[PDB]
Amino acid sequence: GLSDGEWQQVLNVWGKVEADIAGHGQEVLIRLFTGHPETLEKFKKFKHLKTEAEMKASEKLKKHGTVVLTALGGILKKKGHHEAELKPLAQSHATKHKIPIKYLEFISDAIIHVLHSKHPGDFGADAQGAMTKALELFRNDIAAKYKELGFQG
Repeated sequence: GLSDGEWQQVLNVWGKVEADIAGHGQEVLIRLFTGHPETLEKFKKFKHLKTEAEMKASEKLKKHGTVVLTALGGILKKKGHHEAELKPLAQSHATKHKIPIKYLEFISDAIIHVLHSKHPGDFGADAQGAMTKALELFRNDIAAKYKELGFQG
């Protein structure tokens, strides 16, 4: 799994995120939607937003960015023992939203991009590799539950 020093670097940069969760949530979703527009079709509340400018202006989008990063934060803080927190997210994303594992990779990359852009001093090479393995672990564990849930992500 991750070493203790790898989780520390994950939680250090997550502290930066938590100092402005709304701004981070908003930039992550914009990067996702602009880089991979097919992801935006999953969002009945948003899919009409056609441009970055419209997305920045969207209060609903910003609130959803908060929801998404808040959940991922709870998961990352559980380090290697996140089964409990992961369970309900796999559930809704396998039944209600149907989010393919590929879309979770896209948002993992969007998070790494935003973290590198906004916090380079807390997101150097080692920290970026640690967050990479942490998001891989998140995806692999979701994918395992998807299969139980009967969703081929």
